[PDB]
Amino acid sequence: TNQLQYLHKVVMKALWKHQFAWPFRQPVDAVKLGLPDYHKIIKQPMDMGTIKRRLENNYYWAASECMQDFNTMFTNCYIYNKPTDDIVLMAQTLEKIFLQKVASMPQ
Amino acid sequence: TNQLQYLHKVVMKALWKHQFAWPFRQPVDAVKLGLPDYHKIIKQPMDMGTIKRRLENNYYWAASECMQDFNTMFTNCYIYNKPTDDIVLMAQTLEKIFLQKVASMPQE
Ligand SMILES: CCS(=O)(=O)Nc1ccc(Oc2ccc(F)cc2F)c(-c2cn(C)c(=O)c3[nH]ccc23)c1
Ligand SMILES: CCS(=O)(=O)Nc1ccc(Oc2ccc(F)cc2F)c(-c2cn(C)c(=O)c3[nH]ccc23)c1
Repeated sequence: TNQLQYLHKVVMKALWKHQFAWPFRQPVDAVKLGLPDYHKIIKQPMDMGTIKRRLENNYYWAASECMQDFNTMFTNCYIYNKPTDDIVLMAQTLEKIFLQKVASMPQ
Repeated sequence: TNQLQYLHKVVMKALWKHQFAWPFRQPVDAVKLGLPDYHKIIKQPMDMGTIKRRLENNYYWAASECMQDFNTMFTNCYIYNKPTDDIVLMAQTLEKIFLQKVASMPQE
């Protein structure tokens, strides 16, 4: 539907290109980053890559579904990371833009 | 606006009465909770009590403004607390509702 298309073509597109998007565009690599607790704390990993793919394979049945995955991705980052780490700020920024654009979503 | 009238009447009506709302209805009280570092970590405390009041006094110029306060209240909670605290789960459960509701907000 129109909403999933807006989330694809408008919202995801804007976040994807953002100067802070690079760490979010594929799943967290726990080994490559030296985060061996990661999968013990974050039991539902999400990333914009997985979300984009799902938006391409028509995985979602409603907008809120897709919205939830955005939220888990952010929530996850805020839960695992220290408050002082830049990655947290990076998510706050992206998260704010997601909300901004969701207000302008159709229906 | 249409959008803000949706947040007050649909969104906040549903969140304010939820069995998990209670820790969120008024500002985090660092003294009462024995959290001396709370204000050192969270710089923009937010709560539904504040948001409801703002909805009631038409403080917000646009819908998205309100949404960011709801966001900050949640983000605050996730950043301050331990991953395993119940308070997180409670925030998580309100936030799902918030987001589900926000998907059905009009557009003007
Ligand atoms: C495709 C992602 S990747 O995994 O393949 N690469 C990758 C690269 C850098 C990353 O973060 C950094 C950011 C800014 C710096 F200055 C240094 C960093 F290391 C993260 C990262 C992501 N996320 C969600 C976190 O929560 C998190 N916590 C700790 C690291 C991370 C992931
Ligand atoms: C109404 C504001 S209040 O401050 O006056 N009362 C109050 C009472 C209980 C609370 O949490 C609990 C919930 C359920 C339990 F079983 C035990 C708890 F402690 C919190 C609370 C809120 N928030 C946002 C937090 O981030 C947080 N972190 C640590 C506590 C909290 C605030």
